[PDB]
Parts: sequence; structure tokens; C-alpha cells
Amino acid sequence: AAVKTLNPKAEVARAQAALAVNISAARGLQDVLRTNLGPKGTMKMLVSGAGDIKLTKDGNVLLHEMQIQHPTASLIAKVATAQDDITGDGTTSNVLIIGELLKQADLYISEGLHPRIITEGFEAAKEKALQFLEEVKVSREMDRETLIDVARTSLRTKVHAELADVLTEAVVDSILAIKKQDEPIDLFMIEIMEMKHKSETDTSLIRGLVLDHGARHPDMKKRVEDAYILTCNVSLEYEKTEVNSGFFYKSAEEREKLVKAERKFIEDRVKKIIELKRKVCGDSDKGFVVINQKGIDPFSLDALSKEGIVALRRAKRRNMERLTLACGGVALNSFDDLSPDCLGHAGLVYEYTLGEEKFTFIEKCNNPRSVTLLIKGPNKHTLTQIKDAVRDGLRAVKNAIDDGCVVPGAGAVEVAMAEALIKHKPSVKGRAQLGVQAFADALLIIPKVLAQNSGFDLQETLVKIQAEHSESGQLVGVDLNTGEPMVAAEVGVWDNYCVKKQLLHSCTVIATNILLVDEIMRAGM
Amino acid sequence: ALHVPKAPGFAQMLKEGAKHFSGLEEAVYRNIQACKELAQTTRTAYGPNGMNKMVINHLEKLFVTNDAATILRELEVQHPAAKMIVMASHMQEQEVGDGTNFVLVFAGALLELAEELLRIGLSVSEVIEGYEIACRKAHEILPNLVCCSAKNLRDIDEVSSLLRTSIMSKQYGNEVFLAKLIAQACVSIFPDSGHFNVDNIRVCKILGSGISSSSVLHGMVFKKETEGDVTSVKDAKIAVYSCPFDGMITETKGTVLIKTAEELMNFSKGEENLMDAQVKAIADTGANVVVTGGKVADMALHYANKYNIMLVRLNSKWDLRRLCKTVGATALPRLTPPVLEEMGHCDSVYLSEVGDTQVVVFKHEKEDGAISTIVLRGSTDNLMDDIERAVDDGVNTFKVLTRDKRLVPGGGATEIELAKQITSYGETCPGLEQYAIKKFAEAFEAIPRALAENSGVKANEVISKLYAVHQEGNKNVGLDIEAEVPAVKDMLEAGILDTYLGKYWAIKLATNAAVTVLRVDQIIMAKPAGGPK
Amino acid sequence: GHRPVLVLSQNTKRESGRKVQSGNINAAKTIADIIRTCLGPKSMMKMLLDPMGGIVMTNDGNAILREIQVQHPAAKSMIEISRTQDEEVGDGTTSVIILAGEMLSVAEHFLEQQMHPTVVISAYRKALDDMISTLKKISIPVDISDSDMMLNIINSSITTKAISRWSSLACNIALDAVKMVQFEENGRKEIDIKKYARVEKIPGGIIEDSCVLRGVMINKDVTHPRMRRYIKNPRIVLLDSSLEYKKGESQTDIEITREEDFTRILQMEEEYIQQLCEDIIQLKPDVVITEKGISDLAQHYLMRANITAIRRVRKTDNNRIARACGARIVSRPEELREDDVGTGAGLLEIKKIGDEYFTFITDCKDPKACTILLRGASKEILSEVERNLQDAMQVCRNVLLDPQLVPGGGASEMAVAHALTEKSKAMTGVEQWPYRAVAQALEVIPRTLIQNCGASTIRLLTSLRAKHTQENCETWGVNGETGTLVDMKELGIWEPLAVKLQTYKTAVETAVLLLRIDDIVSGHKK
Ligand SMILES: Nc1ncnc2c1ncn2[C@@H]1O[C@H](COP(=O)(O)OP(=O)(O)O)[C@@H](O)[C@H]1O
Ligand SMILES: Nc1ncnc2c1ncn2[C@@H]1O[C@H](COP(=O)(O)OP(=O)(O)O)[C@@H](O)[C@H]1O
Ligand SMILES: Nc1ncnc2c1ncn2[C@@H]1O[C@H](COP(=O)(O)OP(=O)(O)O)[C@@H](O)[C@H]1O
Ligand SMILES: [Mg+2]
Ligand SMILES: [Mg+2]
Ligand SMILES: [Mg+2]
Repeated sequence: AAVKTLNPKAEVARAQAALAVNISAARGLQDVLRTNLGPKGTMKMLVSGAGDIKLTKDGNVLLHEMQIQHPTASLIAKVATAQDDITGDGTTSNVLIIGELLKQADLYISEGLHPRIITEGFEAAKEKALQFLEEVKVSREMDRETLIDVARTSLRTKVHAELADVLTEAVVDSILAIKKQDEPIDLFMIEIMEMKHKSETDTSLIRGLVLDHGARHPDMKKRVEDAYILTCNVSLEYEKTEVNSGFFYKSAEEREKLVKAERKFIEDRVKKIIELKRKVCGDSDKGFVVINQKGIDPFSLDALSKEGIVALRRAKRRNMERLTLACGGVALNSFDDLSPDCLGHAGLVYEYTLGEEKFTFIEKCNNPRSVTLLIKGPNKHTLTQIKDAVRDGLRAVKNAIDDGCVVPGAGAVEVAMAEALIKHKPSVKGRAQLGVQAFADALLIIPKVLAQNSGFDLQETLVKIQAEHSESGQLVGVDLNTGEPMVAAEVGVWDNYCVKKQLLHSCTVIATNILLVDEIMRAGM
Repeated sequence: ALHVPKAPGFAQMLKEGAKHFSGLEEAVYRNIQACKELAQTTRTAYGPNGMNKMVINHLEKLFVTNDAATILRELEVQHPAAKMIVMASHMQEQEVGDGTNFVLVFAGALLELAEELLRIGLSVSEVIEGYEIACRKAHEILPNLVCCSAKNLRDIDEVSSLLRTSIMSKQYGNEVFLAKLIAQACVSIFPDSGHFNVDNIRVCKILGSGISSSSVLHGMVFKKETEGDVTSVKDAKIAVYSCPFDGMITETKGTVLIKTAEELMNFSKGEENLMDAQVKAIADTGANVVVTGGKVADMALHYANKYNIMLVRLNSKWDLRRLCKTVGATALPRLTPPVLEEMGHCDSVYLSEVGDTQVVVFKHEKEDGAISTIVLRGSTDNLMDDIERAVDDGVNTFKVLTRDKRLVPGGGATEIELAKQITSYGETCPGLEQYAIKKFAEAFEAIPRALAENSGVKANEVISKLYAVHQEGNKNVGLDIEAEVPAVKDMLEAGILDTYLGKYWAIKLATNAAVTVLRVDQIIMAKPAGGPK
Repeated sequence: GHRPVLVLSQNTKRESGRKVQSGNINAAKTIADIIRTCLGPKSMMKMLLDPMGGIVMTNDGNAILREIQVQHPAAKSMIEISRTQDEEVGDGTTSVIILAGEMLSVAEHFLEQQMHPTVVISAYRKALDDMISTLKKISIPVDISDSDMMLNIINSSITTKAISRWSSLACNIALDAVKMVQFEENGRKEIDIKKYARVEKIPGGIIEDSCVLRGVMINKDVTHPRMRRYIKNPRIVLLDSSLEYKKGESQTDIEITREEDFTRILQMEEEYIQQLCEDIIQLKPDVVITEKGISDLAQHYLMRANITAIRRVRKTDNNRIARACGARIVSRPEELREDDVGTGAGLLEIKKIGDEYFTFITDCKDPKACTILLRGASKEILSEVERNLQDAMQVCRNVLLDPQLVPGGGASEMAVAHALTEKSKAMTGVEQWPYRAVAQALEVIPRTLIQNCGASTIRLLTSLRAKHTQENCETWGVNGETGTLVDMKELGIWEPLAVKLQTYKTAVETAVLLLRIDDIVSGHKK
């Protein structure tokens, strides 16, 4: 080879070798990820180099955690990473469709066909398929029932049935809580907090915040009923001068005076806080909670606790916005002009201790625009799996709300798309009809994998579903319990329209680019 | 994303050390490059102005020569395509005896132009077909290019003039003297019967006195000595014995069974008397020279000395057979005295010293016989070896002339005429084969180009002049060696001629090798492993 | 003992003669053969494995050549000329390499035929001059006011890349970006797309959604959540100095003896920050953008005046914002002027894409800087799209500066070859043969196009050569998609004159450079 002649220690795969290598890698990835698809899939168990246990079913997590060192695998992993980053679902379907597109293209390339014609057919089929998908989408008013159905169709595929049922209500209620009319949904306003002391079905939604840190002074009250929240970002600990001050004294009395006088700056702000608390609530019935993004030294903690004030230090940066939206106050960076109108309100604040860790609950808010999801489980891997599942569910519900439409699932949409592509194939001139047929066959992979995961066979189930679709014209999918054709619209098996569109676009682009690769080099050394 | 795996299928199933080159660029171009490299190494030894090359083989033996076949033999060529080219060269050497460098040069030019044709869009099959058509055209044309014939081989001056050109490429400075020597040696051989035996010419290399002192001896010369005391005979009566010069013994097992004292006392006396009787019976036939192929017994030597018999012990059977041929005797299987028909005769046998080497000479006064010997002198072993190679080339040229007497002009004249005629023919035939035919014609330019390059002149001027002259019609004109400026002159008058069979076989073998190399598409080389021999 | 004594140091090799020339020419031919198949509209793509673990799936010749490592110095020279061609004009990188390889290949013949390299070099230079004359002769003018012609030129430039599927959108984006970047000040015209035409790649979405913004987009968010994330008609103020309290350059130390000096010093730090914020506010801006940190207390004083603050932008991003919104970066807020206030941005929106916040200063009126937001399947796809966009913008700039055009698809190559042969028919010296050899070696571009198209080289090239011998056939090339000879007045494939001039000059000069070279010496330490 020319490259090996120029660089002796270089690896080269050229002409049919590059296609063979890429298609073999894609087929291996597809074979690994077949068992993930559908709720009837098999959980994969991942052990890291440090012995950490990872129980998961996601395509993206599996791709990241497989010990794979292949270039084509890296490309497909990046594609799935983008898929997860933007839409949050469809990574397994992404890998399956890419692999099946490559396999169907090879089925014709091995008979002397050129990949360029296959790519042209792929482009035409993708255009027609996007048109059909636009035609078939169901524009619906996203009420609570439809969102529950979408969240179910995600979570059941991700986790156990009862856990999915709980997470559906949790995710849908959280999204409806934070959502503002005609305003983009900000998913940063949903805390995903982990606790490790109860069963997995104890995961719930708190209409407020849960903080992983509690009061650092034992004398502070552990439970405040009616609380006023002061969200601040002001340092309440001793701070040294920027210009290297140092102290100079000539006796012990002057040293005592300077010690007493070096606390005055922080004491002024503590006095301001205490005066505000005294003015706002003159009785002991109401409470006062101070949440600070910066540290609070023990002197200030004692001064505050002597006034019946609960003070939390070193809060998270996003917790400022979370508390501002939920409790309803103003995040303060300085106490120059602080008024009772900048105080948030919480209907209940209490501290929960779990082992060596302490938590603070802020509930009973008036109208919390930011809420938290409390993930509870007996194991760490259970918590991680539930976090992944709730991420997928939140993404699915957000996509369903954003795009007012939704697409029938259970494999119906791609069956209809393949049938439409076959009907449209004669309209394509030249030999791009072979590429169109390959694209349709690749689109048909999802019902096949669903049938295998349900325990059925590809041929019988697929021909039954296609015959039912052709005879009736409805969107018939795969019934994973019986295998008979079934219309996903009534049963509530829904898929995100954006997810399907992204799947089509990304899969077609990456398959076309891979098919046109004819030479692989590693000669940078 | 840091390693490229081997493609599934044949790439993975390939053995550990094996190699697989497939396709045009990976295989055909590489083979053409290797053949071009081999031709480049051998090129600078072409023509009278070719420079000698000192090659040291794996056994530390030193070869200095400008013979292409010898250089290829002493070079450990590894590339298979160059190996096939070397095989073609050796086949040309075996078939004719001269034209090996022509074979390499033509094969290299053909393969290089084939690479050019493949690069400009032609296919391998079309190039091969065009080359075959052009080779057939050249073979048809060649008989029409004959300028003169041998027309006599019993002459000395004419044969020397004919053989001068063949031994002018080697030993350019002094070729007339070598031509005379080889002509005399060959004319001694080659009786009225048309058959000529190349092996009948013997070369003896004796160091010391420079090659100008070489001579031709009508007989055999052996670098040996005489067992007995007699060292010269003037009326030689050689008796040849393949058996050892001793009393024959049984083949199972000889046990002297003694049972009485009288037998023990008489055994040695009887054995000696028997051996004496046998030797005297041999001598009574008039034989005075005895040549034996085996060990000489002490008693046999003593009794041969007593009867004045010259003893020579030729150890090798080939020398014994050649002496039988040259003297006219038959190798007897036993020690019986020879009969008149088996009796060997020679004009003179004597022991002589040449330089510091003791030799035994079987000399015929007549300028005839079955075997003739060329005594080569020199100041270096390598010089004598090169002179012997030149002698072999001249003898092979004489053999070719005996087979076919037609001659064609040399010095690139025949090559230029063939190129012009093939170019003219190729401009008439339409189709994609015209490019291949034109390239085949152009490949003949490498011969005058090599001659001009070795002569120190500009090759392009010589080629243009040759085309012009052949365009007027002088088809016997080649480049002039004795000229600093690029110049051309007639070859028929200068006596620079090439054998027709040499050109015919060289062209055929070169084009066959080029076509065979082109036909190869894939190369599957195994692990080299060992194989020292 | 008795260590060997010798003139040069060890590990110092030296080879000379025909071997060096043959090796150099073979190295150049190998470099050419590496990317020979990546030329034309039907070129295949290559996957290159970065030693740092990355993957570069690309069709551009320059990226392929710069991502590989070679040991032969002639290959290094070839890679250097490829980089030079890429930097000077933007495209034509895989054409100049092929041309140089072919020229050296045809020079090897004359080197082997007892011709001194200097004669070959003189013939090469005469041929290059005549090529320049012929290209200047056969060019056609182009009016830059016609948008359709510019779009067609950019399309012809990008038909050979992977973006030809969305060619229309790509051409519109490139043309708009080049028009926006174009600037003139003090009578010095400037089209600087390497600084003020930024390409941002955000994986995901669809490629059809990529567009060029009338402004600048950065990956930044407000310092404090109370700040507005949507302002209708902001007044931009740019800074490149910290809004914090920092130590001075001179070594300074305080000495506190009175009790109230510590608190006084801290209060004066706060008052200094307040004074800086008040100086900023006196101009009444809507947003403040700084390249250095902004203190939390400064954030409080800025929010008190209802001002959005972006904390730490890069120097280049700040320059782009200044060019787009018409602001002027200042360091000391005490010296702020109304002229430095950036008015002209029609909208500042800070939205979230995926899981990250992005700041948009789009909707500017007469902006001199722009950002190209690229959305696609993955990182490598977006990298290749960015490379194609760079090629398109470079071609657009070349056409804007140099408004002549020459036919593409090898038509210019064949026309120049025919003119060179006609001129060589008149010479009588020995230099004519290398001259004609270069003339016919220029035919490698149509031959490579035919080879990549899959058609037969011999008869198609012969027919094209016969066609170019007529009176008016200078615009006859080949189809890279159908393998037929067509007039480029109909196909519409045209290339900038500057690109072809640079390609021919670089190829001929690389051939000259590698022809002059003999007696390679290697191994010596610095
Ligand atoms: N209850 C159900 N019955 C039938 N099909 C279902 C059901 N739930 C989900 N599916 C189908 O199974 C697929 C599940 O894919 P999934 O495992 O979520 O892959 P990804 O996580 O990559 O999206 C969906 O495409 C959906 O159409
Ligand atoms: N005196 C001469 N002048 C010109 N050419 C000569 C002369 N003698 C021999 N030649 C040429 O040299 C060639 C022989 O080259 P040589 O070294 O014998 O190669 P090979 O052994 O392969 O024939 C012949 O073709 C002949 O034309
Ligand atoms: N549609 C087409 N038909 C024929 N030739 C084309 C076409 N489009 C571009 N070309 C030719 O291909 C060349 C561009 O190939 P490209 O891969 O861009 O090489 P480079 O990167 O060196 O410019 C141009 O010289 C042009 O003449
Ligand atoms: Mg999913
Ligand atoms: Mg010879
Ligand atoms: Mg280009």
C-alpha cells in the first residue's frame, strides 16, 4: 500500500475492506443492542474497573459502558450521544436503524452495485419518509392523560412496571408544575435528589426543594412550621483584606480591642439580618430560614441561633434560582437595602437525618414553579437506574409538550412508512429504487426486534401486521403480549415526533457517510 | 478509535508471515518496478563499452565480468518477477549462448511501456494482445533484415571475422587475437560431418604470462604428473584402462586361505610373477603409454618402469572419456592387452611445465582430431575466467552459425529497423491495440540507447540520426563506437553482425517473459522461513 | 580501546545520484496516489484515526494530508505545498498535489534520458508562464452584484463535497456570511472571515436547521438568575477589565493600629465596587459583557439598575460582538463614552439548546460579524460541514477580490494543454520535449475525473483532446457524474481564476524545487 510504503507502521483498510470493517462493527453493535428494545427487553449489568455495579437498559449508557475500541463504534456512539443530548430517547433505535441500513446496503453492494446509487436511494427514501411522518402525526391537546401515556411508554421500557407507574405520575406532575404557558420548559428547575433508605416505589414528588445539607449548629430548630425564606449569596464568615493588612499592637488590651473590632464587618450584616427577622415576625409563631451560597462561620451561626434563625450555608448555585421560583423571594448578593418584600415564604421547613448525612425539606409553597424529585432506593445502582429513567421520562414529556403532535408507537409508524416507501418506489428513476427498498427494509427492523424481545418470530408477526395495515389502513403495531396486530392509538402507545424525525435524519446521514467511506488510515504516529 | 482491525474474511485467515498483494497498483506496478530495477542494474554492462562488475556471492567468491547471465546467477535475486526475467535470460543463454543482456533490456523496456499504457487507460488484456501481435510482426520482418550469410565454416580468416563481433562485447580492447584463437580451435573441431559439439572445445587456465601468450593445442592438457619414470614419448601408443592398474579382486570377499608352508612361501612370488606377466603382455603389443582411471599399484608401477611405460592416472571419468575421444582408444574394462582396433595413437605425449604448473600434454601434429584445447594464460584468475567466458560465447556463436548461417546487422541497426517497421505497421491497424504495438516498437530503442549511453554520447542524437538514415533507406547503419561526437556508420562494411537465431530467440523469450509477468494479477507469498539452498 | 576516527559523526548517512532523484519522484507520486481518488463530484470519503483518539471522516485533500505522518522529506514538501495551497486560496488542495506528482513523474523520463535537471526546470518555468498567459486569456468576467452568479460559483465549488445535498442552503449561508464580514475602513477594504465569521457546531437537530445569524452567539449565561434573559433592544456595553477589587502592581501593605481601620478598609472596597458600577450605570446600558470576572456585589449593583451581565467571554468573542452590535471594547469604565455604547443589536435572547444555555445577540442592523450555527448528526459530520463551509467562503472571497472565472471539469486544463502544444510546435531547441511533457501532464485532472466517474479513460480523453483542437472549444470538459463530454457554458461548472493560477504556480514550483535536489544528507544532530 502507498501509505504503508510511506509510513511502515501504519494500518490501512481500503476498498471493500473498509466497507467490510464498518459493516461488521455496525452489525456487532446492533447485535448487542437488539435485546434492549421494548419493555420486554433484558437488563444489562455493567461492572467498571473499580468494581462499581451499573444496572441499565439504555442504549446510550450501554454504548458508553461497553469495552469497545472500534472507530465505527465511536462514530455511532457520538451519533447516539447527540440523540440523547437533544431528545433524550431513541438511542437504541438509532443504533438498530444504522446497523440495519448498513446491512441492507451491503446486501446490494456485495452484488457489484456501487454505494453511491444506494446513497441516492437512501436520500430519496428519507425525503418521502419525512413527508409521510409529517402526514401521519397526531396533533393533540397535551392534557394530563396524553402526557401520562407518553411517560408510561418511556418508563415501562426503561424500568419495572410498578416503578414505571409511580414515575409516570411523578414526572407528569413535576412537568405540569414547572411549566408556564407559551414559555419554553426549563428542566433545570426540577431537582433530582437521591436518598438511599427506602424502597424504590417510595419515589415521590415534593412541591418544593430538598437540600443535601442541613443546619450546622445543634441549637437551631430542626422543624419550622411557618417560615420566611431569605435566599442570599453573602459571605457571613471572616474575610481577610485584599491588601495584606496585618495588625500591630503594643499590649494585650490593644490585642483584645483589635480582636473585638475585626469582627465588626460581618457582625453588621448579621445584625441587619437579625433586625429584619425581628421586624418581620414579632412573635415566635413564624420562623426564619436563611439559605446562603457562601460560608457561615461559627460566630455568625451562634448569633443567628440565639435569635431562633435556621441558617444553611454552602448551598448550590442553581438552588438560588430554584428557591426564588419555588418559595418566591429574591436572591440577594448584598444586604445593602433588604426589605420584607424580598423574603420568600415556605409553609413547612424541617430537617431529616439519614446516617451521617442531613437533608432539609422545604414544602407547602404557595405556587412552586420549581419542584424536586426524591429518588429513593435500597441500592446505588437502583438509584442510578431510576435517575436515568426519570431523565428519559422528563425528556419525553417535554418533547410531547413542545411539539404539539405525537406519533403512534408500538412499531406502527415505521411499518406504514415502509409500505408507503414501497408504493413510492416506482416513482424513483434509475437504480436508486434498490436504495429505497433497502431503506424500507431497514425501517422495518423495529417491529422485528420487538417481536424477538416479546418471544415471537419475525416473519409471521411482520406479515400479519403488514397484511392488517394494508387491509385496514390503520396504524397497527406489535402487541408484545399476544403478537397480534394492534392499533397503538387507542391503547396509548405513543412516540415523540421529534424523536422519530431526529432518528430518520441522523441515521440516514451517518449511514450515507459511512457507506461512502472507502479507505481507513491510522498514520499519525 | 485507535486501531484498524483486519477485514473479515481472507485478511484474517492469512497466515502469520504470509503476504497478499492484489489488484493493479499493488501487484502489476510493483512487478514492473522490480523488473525495471533489475534491468537498471544489468544495463551498464551492455555493448563493447560495457563496464565490468565485481560481484561477491554468499560464498565470498569474487566474480568480475560483464556477462549478464553470470551476474544474474551470482546475484541473489528475491523478487518473483525479476526471478522470472532471470529465468528467461538463462533460457536464452542455454538456447543460444549470447543475448542475455538483450533479454533483460527488452523485457524491462516492454514492462515499463506496459505500465505507461496501463496508466493512460489501457487494459492488461489489450496490452498483451498488442504485444503478441507486434512480436509476430517482428518475427515476420526479421528474415527480410538478413544482410549476409556465413557461406563457409572451414575457413580460418572468415570464421574469425564472423566470430569477432560476438567476442567484441567482452574483451573489447583485444578481440582479434581471441577471434583467431577461437576460430582455429573451432575449425580443428567440426569435421566434414555437419554436426558440431560445443563440449569438444577444452579450456585450460594456466596462470602467469598474460592473455597475449595464449595458444591452441590439438589434443588434451591435464594439470597432473606421471606416476612412473618415463616422461616423454615421440610415437605415443596410449592404452586406456577404466579399471585400476592392479590385479583384479573378487567382489564378495577375498580370503587367502593358507594351509601349508609352501603356499605361504609361494603366494607373494606367484602374485608378483602374475602381475609381471600381465604388464609384459600389455607392453608386448607396442604400447608405451598407459592411462588408467583408478589407483596404481606399487608392483604395477615398478613393472611399468621396468618396461619403459609412461603412466598417467586420470581420476575423473570425463577426462578419461575425452582422452579416449581425442586419441582414438577405447576404455578397456580389464587389464587385458589392447587389440589393434582398440589401440590408441598420438603424435607426442610428454611432461611439461607451464609457469609453475606441471602438465601432461597429449599433442597431435596434425591440425585435426576430435578434441582441441585452448591454453589460457593470464596474470589473474578472474581475468582468465572472464576470457574463458568470452571463449564460451564465441564457441556458442560458432555453434549457432552451424545451425543457421544467416546474419543481421548489429550496433542497434536491426533494432532501429524493427522499430521503424513495427511503428509503420501499427499506424495502419485501428483499435486499442495500436498503442501497444507502437510501444512494442518503441521498446527497441532501449538497445541503441544503452549502446550510446555506455559509449559516452547523447542517446537522443544517435536515435534521431538512426531514424533519419533508415528513413532514406540505409537499413544496415548503426552507431559508431570510435567517435566522441554522436555519429553513425554502416555495419555491413564494418563487419559488425549479429546472428539471426540470437535475435529471434532473444525477442521471443523477452516478449514471452514480459507477457507472463503482465498476466499475473494477485501474489500470495508464503512465509520465507528457511530454504538456504 | 582505540575508538574509530572518521570525518563525519556516526548515524550520518548520505546518498547521491539517480537514486535520490528517483526516490524523491516516487515519494511525490505516492503522495499523489494517496488522495488521487478524492477528486471530483463522485469522490469517496476517507476515515482517518487521530493519534489522540479522534476520527476525521473527510473528503478534503489538505486535511487528509496533514493528518498523516511521513518520513521521506519529499513527502514533507508535498504536504507543505498542500497546506500552502489551502491557506492561500482555500480550495484546490487535492488538485495541486496530483498536478505536482504528474509533473515530477513526467520529469523522471527526461532525468533518466541524460538531460540535466536545469534544462527541465527552465522548460517548466517557460511552460508555467505560458499557462498563466493562457488562463488569463480564456477567463471570463463576473459581476459581483448578481447573487445568482455568486450562488452558482459557490455551488460549483461545493458540488464535490458531502454538503452537495444541501448545496442551496450551504451556498446561501456562505454568501451571506461573506457579505456580512466584508468591511472597509480608512480606505482599506477587508474581508476577514477567519476572525469575524465564526462557525459554531452544536450536535443534534437537523442540518436543514443550520443558518447564519445576524449577530453573535456564545456559550454563556447570565451571572445571576434574576437578570433578564430576553431584552428587546439592548444597549451593549463591552469591557475587558475585571469588575472586582484586586491588588495593585506595586507591593503595598497596610498597618492597622486603630480599631475601626479594618472595617473602614472593607467598606472602601465595597464603595470602590459601587463607584465602578455607578460609572457603568451612568451610560444607562441594558447589558454588560466582560472578558474578566464580575464580583457578586458588582452583580447586585448591576441588577439594581436592571442590567444583564455576562461574566467571562473570550477575546475573539468580544471582538465579534463589538463588530456585530457596533460597540467598542473599553477597559476603564470611568472613561466610558456614548460612542462606546453598543446600539444596533435588535434582540438579545438567552435560550437553552439541549442542556446548555446560549446567548444570542442576533437581529443586528448592519452587522460586520456573524456566527454560523451548525446543527447535525454528530461531531464529525459537523466538522466536515464546517470544512466545506470554509471552502465555500474562501471561494466566495476569492471571487469577490478576483472577479474572473475559468471553465471547470478539466476544460481549462485541456485548453491550456492545447495552447501549450501549439506554442511548442514553434520552438526548435531541446527544451521543447519537457515543455510538451508538462503540457500533456496537465491533462491529469480530466483523466482523474474520468477515472473517478467510472468511465473509460482512453476513448473519452482522446475525444476530448480532439474536441479541444477546434477553433472554439475552450469550455469543453467532462461530467463527473455521467462520464460524458459537455460544454461548461451549459453545465455551469466554473472556478475562480485565482484558484487555478495558484494551483498551477504551486504545482510547477514544487516540481522545480524537487528537481533541483540531489545528495540527501541525514542523521546529523542540530
Ligand atoms: N407497551 C408497549 N407495547 C408495544 N410496543 C411498545 C410499548 N412500549 C414501547 N413500545 C415500543 O418499543 C420501543 C421502545 O424503545 P426503547 O427501548 O425506548 O428505545 P430507546 O430508549 O432507544 O427509545 C418504542 O419504539 C415503542 O414504539
Ligand atoms: N564494434 C561494435 N560497434 C557497435 N556495436 C557493437 C559492436 N560490437 C558489438 N556491438 C553490439 O553489442 C551488442 C552485444 O551486447 P552484449 O554485451 O553481447 O549483450 P548480450 O551478451 O546480451 O548480447 C550487439 O547487439 C551488437 O550490436
Ligand atoms: N459537476 C462536475 N462535473 C465535472 N467536474 C467537476 C464538477 N464539479 C467539480 N468538478 C471539477 O472537480 C474539481 C474539484 O474537485 P475537488 O475535490 O474540489 O478538488 P480540490 O479540492 O482540489 O478543488 C474542479 O477542478 C472541477 O473542475
Ligand atoms: Mg426509549
Ligand atoms: Mg552478447
Ligand atoms: Mg475544491
